[PDB]
Amino acid sequence: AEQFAVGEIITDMAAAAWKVGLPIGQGGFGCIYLADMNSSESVGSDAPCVVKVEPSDNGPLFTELKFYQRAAKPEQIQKWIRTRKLKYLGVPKYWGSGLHDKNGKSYRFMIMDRFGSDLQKIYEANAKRFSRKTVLQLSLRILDILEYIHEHEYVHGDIKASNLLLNYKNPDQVYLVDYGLAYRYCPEGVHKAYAADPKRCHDGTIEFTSIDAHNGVAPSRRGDLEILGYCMIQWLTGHLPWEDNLKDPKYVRDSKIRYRENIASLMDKCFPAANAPGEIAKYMETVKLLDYTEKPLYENLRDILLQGLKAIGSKDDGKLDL
Ligand SMILES: C#CCN1C(=O)[C@@H](C)N(CCC(C)C)c2nc(Nc3cc(F)c(O)c(F)c3)ncc21
Repeated sequence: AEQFAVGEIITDMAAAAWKVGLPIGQGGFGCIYLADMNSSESVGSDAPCVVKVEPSDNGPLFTELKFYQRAAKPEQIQKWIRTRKLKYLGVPKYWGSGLHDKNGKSYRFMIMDRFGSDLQKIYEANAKRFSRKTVLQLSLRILDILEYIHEHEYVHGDIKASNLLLNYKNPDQVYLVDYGLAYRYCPEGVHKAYAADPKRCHDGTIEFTSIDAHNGVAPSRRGDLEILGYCMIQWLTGHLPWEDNLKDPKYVRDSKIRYRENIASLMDKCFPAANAPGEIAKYMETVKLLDYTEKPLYENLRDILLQGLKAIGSKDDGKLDL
């Protein structure tokens, strides 16, 4: 059911005018089309925006829109980039939203930045390996993103390569996308208790998700950091220990619990020899020390990863090396 007439002009709630182009990536990512500001030109394949459109009763698009309106306004993002002295911040820019009726059904739409490739495609094209340099540079920037969203009351719960996209015009800038299943863990500064939330039915991506999520509790900050830990190992080695049993969540949980209790055994399992990168172990030990409601020391985590860069004769020069 086509939601748009190709080339139509749509007006968001702030009265800004946009033009709709063709769907992205051969329709493999659902109802997301290229978009640009209204003009006499039609929308090309190098369009700088996309429009996401879903039925108005779609829960995830509403959640995602509230995240962007609350936490990702220009002033908030630019103020943070300035005050933290960052090169950039990988939270996608939200441009506008509205309601669109068609054929007697009601839809919601959101205009966002258009990106280049996801990291999963690049990872697979590299025979499922990223270099130590790449993984550390990706993870430093993801720590910047997580600190930002955490400080604005949200956790992501689903960090992975397919949710990490490159700036269309700059392959050294990575962005974390998909807030449809994001969770507001700290509304108005009050942390959610350590329990299930009936409103939330999402457990994340089984191979990467947190022990908290496996235990049926709502995601919190430590969980996001834990997810990133599992990603780092997957990216460095091509594997995780529990990957042959992902249809059995009890098995996945059991194995994560055991490897959290004995991080040296995780390093032995995942890396050759006594050839584990020490920063990965230290990262995981530091995350292990976090209580459910505890604020992470994000700078201490970044410093741990920076020691990895010094160990390989490099520095944080922002080069992803993809
Ligand atoms: C053309 C092109 C490249 N290209 C893709 O091949 C896939 C990987 N995707 C979909 C990812 C979704 C499924 C997360 C993209 N997405 C965007 N922009 C975007 C920004 C956001 F902030 C969103 O929330 C959002 F849905 C989409 N821009 C380019 C892409």
